[PDB]
Amino acid sequence: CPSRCTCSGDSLDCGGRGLAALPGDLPSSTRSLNLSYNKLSEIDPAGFEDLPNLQEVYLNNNELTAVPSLGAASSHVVSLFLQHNKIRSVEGSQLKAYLSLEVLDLSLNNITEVRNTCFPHGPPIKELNLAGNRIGTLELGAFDGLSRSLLTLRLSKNRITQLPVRAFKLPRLTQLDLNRNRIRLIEGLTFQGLNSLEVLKLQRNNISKLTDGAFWGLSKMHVLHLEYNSLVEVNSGSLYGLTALHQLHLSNNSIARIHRKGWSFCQKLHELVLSFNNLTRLDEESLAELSSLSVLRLSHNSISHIAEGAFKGLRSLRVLDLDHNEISGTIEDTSGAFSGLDSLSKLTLFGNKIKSVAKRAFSGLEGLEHLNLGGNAIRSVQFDAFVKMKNLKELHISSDSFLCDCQLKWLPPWLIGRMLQAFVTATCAHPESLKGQSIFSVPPESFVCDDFLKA
Ligand SMILES: *[C@@H]1O[C@H](CO)[C@@H](O[C@H]2O[C@H](CO)[C@@H](O)[C@H](O)[C@H]2NC(C)=O)[C@H](O)[C@H]1NC(C)=O
Ligand SMILES: *[C@@H]1O[C@H](CO)[C@@H](O)[C@H](O)[C@H]1NC(C)=O
Ligand SMILES: *[C@@H]1O[C@H](CO)[C@@H](O)[C@H](O)[C@H]1NC(C)=O
Ligand SMILES: *[C@@H]1O[C@H](CO)[C@@H](O)[C@H](O)[C@H]1NC(C)=O
Ligand SMILES: *[C@@H]1O[C@H](CO)[C@@H](O)[C@H](O)[C@H]1NC(C)=O
Ligand SMILES: [Cl-]
Repeated sequence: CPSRCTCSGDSLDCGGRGLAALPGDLPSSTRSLNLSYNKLSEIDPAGFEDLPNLQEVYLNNNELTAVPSLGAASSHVVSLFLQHNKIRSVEGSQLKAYLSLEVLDLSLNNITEVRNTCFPHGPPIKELNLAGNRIGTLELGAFDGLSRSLLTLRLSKNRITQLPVRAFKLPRLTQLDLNRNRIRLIEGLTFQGLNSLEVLKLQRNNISKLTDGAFWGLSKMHVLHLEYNSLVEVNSGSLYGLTALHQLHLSNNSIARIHRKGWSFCQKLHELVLSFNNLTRLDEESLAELSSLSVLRLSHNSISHIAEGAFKGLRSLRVLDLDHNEISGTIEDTSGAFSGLDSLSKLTLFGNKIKSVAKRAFSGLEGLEHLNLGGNAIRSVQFDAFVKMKNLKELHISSDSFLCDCQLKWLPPWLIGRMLQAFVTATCAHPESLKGQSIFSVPPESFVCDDFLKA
């Protein structure tokens, strides 16, 4: 066993020793070899006999300028970790010898380009990680040599600008990671050739336009990440072919309206996240085709108008997030905004502009167990406003704007009797003989209006 290195079983730890050369002097039984955090500028391939057990090799955080040759031991290496070196190019002639290579980490290097010759037919790579380089050019078919084996491909934090039609022929890839690049636009059929794809990450690009058929071919995809882009809308045609889609993440875009037609193409959707956008209204049946949808997140928009039947068709919905919008009149005057939401369990309207609560506002919310009306300056609640919600077990209220007249008299004893007083902070604004006092502190007969007609 090496002088400065440490031997525990079949693992050999030479990491953080500060070596420029390789010790070796390498035990035949060595399976794991940690050479990371040294100052290696190169590797001498003659140092790697005899090592029939060599499977894992850690060469990250060194000064390597190319992918190295492990000599006689190359063809048995299963995982090769090369991240945080100074490698500028990947040489297919050097990867040819790695006939057992399954994991290859090339992240955080100085790679600017990938050509076809970089990844030839040879090494059966399952996971290729190229994240955090400066890749700004991909030849058409760059990874196609790895098609029979490649399952995961990470291209995060590069400088990729566009993708051609039918960019990849990688029919077994299950995850493609293209986030934090510079893609502005996805053309039609860009991702055809990715039959097995399950997860596509396209967030933190500059995507302004999804072409019709942008994602056609991705019929097995379950998750699509499009957060932090520049979409002002989601065109119906752009969703065509996403039949197996379960999660759509559109947060932190600029989406100002949603079209109904597009939801027909992903009916098996389960979670839709449209939070942090610029929506102002929700129109009738605009979501009707999403009948398997379970979770809908619409918080941090500017929604002020919710049409009657806006949520019709959503028979599967369980969680509705409408926090931090501009909602007011919906809960004050409108009836039927929530019809079709019989199955709904949780609904939150925290931090809106609601001043009063009407009985008719909650038409269609009978299954509700959780209601959040906190962060609203509510002045009054109509008598038995929550009568249809027999299953309501949690009710959040936080207002110091209450008018404590005869119209509010019913609320404290009803809340206490339903075990709903725990999450209610309710303070009286008027009358002035009751200001600042808790809704529960006020004596029952102190709640009075003007009865000018002596009855
Ligand atoms: C959308 O973007 C906003 C920022 O523009 C994200 O907000 C936050 O960032 C951290 C994550 O929770 C918090 O510590 C910050 O306080 C919070 N900032 C603001 C201004 O709210 C938000 O999480 C993003 N959401 C999604 C789904 O992408
Ligand atoms: C590898 O060596 C580095 C450098 O000291 C150390 O931080 C790390 O924990 C080691 N890991 C393994 C698996 O040996
Ligand atoms: C990164 O790669 C480029 C390619 O020419 C090179 O000029 C630059 O010096 C590299 N950076 C470092 C820190 O070596
Ligand atoms: C994204 O594209 C738009 C289109 O004009 C423009 O702001 C610029 O090219 C890009 N902006 C950023 C911040 O990358
Ligand atoms: C989107 O809404 C945010 C606040 O909700 C606002 O600051 C921003 O200017 C809006 N953008 C557009 C393009 O309307
Ligand atoms: Cl991210």
